[PDB]
Amino acid sequence: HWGYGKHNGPEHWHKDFPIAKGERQSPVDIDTHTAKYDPSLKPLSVSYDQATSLRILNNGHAFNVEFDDSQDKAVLKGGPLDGTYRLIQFHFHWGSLDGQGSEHTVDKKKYAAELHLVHWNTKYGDFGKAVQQPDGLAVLGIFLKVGSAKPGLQKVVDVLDSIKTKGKSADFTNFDPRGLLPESLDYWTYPGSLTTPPLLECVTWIVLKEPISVSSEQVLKFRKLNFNGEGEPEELMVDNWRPAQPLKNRQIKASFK
Ligand SMILES: Oc1cccc(O)c1
Ligand SMILES: Oc1cccc(O)c1
Ligand SMILES: Oc1cccc(O)c1
Ligand SMILES: Oc1cccc(O)c1
Ligand SMILES: [Zn+2]
Repeated sequence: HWGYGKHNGPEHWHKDFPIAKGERQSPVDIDTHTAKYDPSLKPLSVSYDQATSLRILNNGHAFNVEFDDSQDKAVLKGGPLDGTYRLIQFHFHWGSLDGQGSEHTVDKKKYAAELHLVHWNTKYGDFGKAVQQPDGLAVLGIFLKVGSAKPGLQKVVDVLDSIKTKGKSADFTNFDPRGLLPESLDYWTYPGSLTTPPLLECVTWIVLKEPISVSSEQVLKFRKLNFNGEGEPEELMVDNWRPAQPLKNRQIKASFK
């Protein structure tokens, strides 16, 4: 099935998912000099105080921390968004090496990893109806660089050895995603897509300018996970990032002067 290898990676996905070559695919390179400040952007609001995490899952292409989204609890609003978007899961993409791993790039610079906090537009009732809409989803993307440890990531790192292989899950209650944010909420935003199959064009992307720092040791624990299931040949879960796609007829907007 699809993956990140030579034989089933990003350059192959268009054969099962023709929208891979569509008009608003993600990720993209963010050219910081051509992005334009947009005074029409409203203040961004990340409201994660009542977030209810449930579980952490290795799905064979990343690990997802999943949330109870059956009520307004952890939401994103403001900035480019109309209405309220509810947090359902987050996950990361990372490299085999510190020099690559992110999906978005900034003036062609690749970060060591990228966090995606996925939210759906509550006008559409649930996530599955939201992914049928061009404004169904909003993803907060956050770059990771290797330097000082991020304390609010350590509870994630310490449970990874319990979900080493595809299809494994563990309880992951009482996790506070506010510990994964940087200080500043300055961001770039543009319309795009899922970066994994089915690559649907539903997404308002909001990519924070300030990266978080994680330690070498934290990111090395991500690279011990496996793409395969238990009892199949071991393939390390590394380089699970899609490269930058053509910008096409889009402009990237900046929240900051
Ligand atoms: O916006 C630009 C224009 C020319 C070279 C480049 O790296 C970026
Ligand atoms: O693990 C999950 C839970 C919810 C939505 C999704 O895309 C993945
Ligand atoms: O965390 C989740 C995962 C799947 C569906 C859902 O509504 C929430
Ligand atoms: O599950 C998702 C949802 C939206 C964008 C993305 O890259 C992944
Ligand atoms: Zn992602």
